[PDB]
Amino acid sequence: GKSKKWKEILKFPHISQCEDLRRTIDRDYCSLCDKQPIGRLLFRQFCETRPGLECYIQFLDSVAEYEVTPDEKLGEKGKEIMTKYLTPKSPVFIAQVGQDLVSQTEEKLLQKPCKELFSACAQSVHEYLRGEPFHEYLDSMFFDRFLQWKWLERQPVTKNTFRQYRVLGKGGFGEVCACQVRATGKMYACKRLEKKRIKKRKGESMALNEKQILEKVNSQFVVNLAYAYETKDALCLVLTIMNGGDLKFHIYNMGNPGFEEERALFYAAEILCGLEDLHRENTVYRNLKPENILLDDYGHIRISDLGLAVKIPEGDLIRGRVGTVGYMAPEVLNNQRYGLSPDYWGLGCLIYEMIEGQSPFRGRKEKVKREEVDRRVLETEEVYSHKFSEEAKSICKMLLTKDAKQRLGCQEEGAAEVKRHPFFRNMNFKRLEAGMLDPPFVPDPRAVYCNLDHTDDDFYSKFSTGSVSIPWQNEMIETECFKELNVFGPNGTLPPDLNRNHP
Ligand SMILES: Cc1[nH]c(/C=C2\C(=O)N=C3CC=C(C(=O)N[C@H](C)c4ccc(F)cc4)C=C32)c(C)c1NC(=O)c1ccco1
Repeated sequence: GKSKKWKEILKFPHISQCEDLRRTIDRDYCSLCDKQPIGRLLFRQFCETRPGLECYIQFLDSVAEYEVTPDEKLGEKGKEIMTKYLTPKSPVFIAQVGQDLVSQTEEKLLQKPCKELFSACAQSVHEYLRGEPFHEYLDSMFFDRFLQWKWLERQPVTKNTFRQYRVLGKGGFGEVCACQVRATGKMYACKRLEKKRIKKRKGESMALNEKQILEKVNSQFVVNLAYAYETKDALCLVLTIMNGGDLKFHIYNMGNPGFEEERALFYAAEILCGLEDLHRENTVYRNLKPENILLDDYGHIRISDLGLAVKIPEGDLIRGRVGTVGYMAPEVLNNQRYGLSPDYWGLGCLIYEMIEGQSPFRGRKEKVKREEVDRRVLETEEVYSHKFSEEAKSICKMLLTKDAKQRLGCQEEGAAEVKRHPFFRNMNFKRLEAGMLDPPFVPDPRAVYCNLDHTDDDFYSKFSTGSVSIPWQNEMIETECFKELNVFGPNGTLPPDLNRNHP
């Protein structure tokens, strides 16, 4: 449901308007041709016009397909890629991989199919495209078209950019609504934070820290920030909409209470990936409880409520007795210097609670004081039942290690150590990261699973930074605004908006 004149709102500016962008955007290959979705598509499209570059894009696609193929179907897919791209007789043969590398992948196959068989090749292909082909693209009409898309991306964002609907959720500093971009029709979840409630409460550094954390991370398993704008009365955060309910509701109201181990395996895998993406920015979550794990329309989960998250300086630790009773690691309850370890304790709490249907230190039918819940977390060893496989008991016992030094995933290796745990032995993380594994529960679409100071003006400028690059470009592609607007001249000629002669 796009606006009536959405083609006028996203109307491409004349290429002459982007000269300032041309001389400020860093010409980074990985950023302009891979990370940024629209730049990626435009660079691919530029390679579509060259017969030599074409075969290199098709191969990377075929390797991406190879990485997610089942194990019993690797050798089949591997031989296909070989006899189509890496055969010197082929029509779409890759010539920029040395003859002493095509030979190696032929041996690798003879040995045994490995899911990274073409990793060496793919890297050589990128080693070639980052050179000449990339610098030719920079002087092509497709990079000028990219500058036009960046220009639109940079445009200011106000309340009139969105269409507010219904108040779906509440909390602290404000409420959570559901908004829609008028020009594209994509649904989001506004997080209206009332300004008066932030000044009176002197928590401006907490709201800015949450926005910066939300924008810096992009993950399929954490709520993403798309826009940050100020409105006269509140400071809004536009986040991923999640309409499938939260994990607490599904554990207890839809559960046994609890899930089958296999079903909990799926959610734990996605949660673990969410934590790994957060930890890549050395950011600790500290708020892992079932009601913060939300489900989307398809049944996948994202981590939500990053208001308790903080960015840990590399090589440093932090203090903070924060979180929810029952979901605080011992090092947090003791108010010690900790790192990312609280999140792996939380992950243990979640896996246990999903399988067993209750918290590892508080029975569902038990009524105990906050103090006794902490004593158990610090002294009592949790007990397991026949709902847990030996592998499930293991990973939970290791993640619930009282000593953060011996806790799983809390070594220099990080989330990788948790992904090898026998509990995930039947989990293909590559296919999960690529969205190829069907969720165990698909929500029904029609479901309802539920003052004039200047220092304030300086705090609003650092917050209301506008649209977020990657989410915005993804919004354009998903809504098919990119497909419809990204048109050129007939027979590969310059369109008017890209011709500097007549503006
Ligand atoms: C559209 C919609 N959006 C949300 C909330 C979210 C969403 O999507 N994505 C995030 C990210 C992050 C948060 C978050 O910070 N939460 C904490 C506590 C918080 C903090 C401060 C506040 F002022 C308020 C809340 C919330 C959300 C919900 C729950 C729904 N509707 C349903 O799920 C639903 C449909 C039918 C039956 O139920």
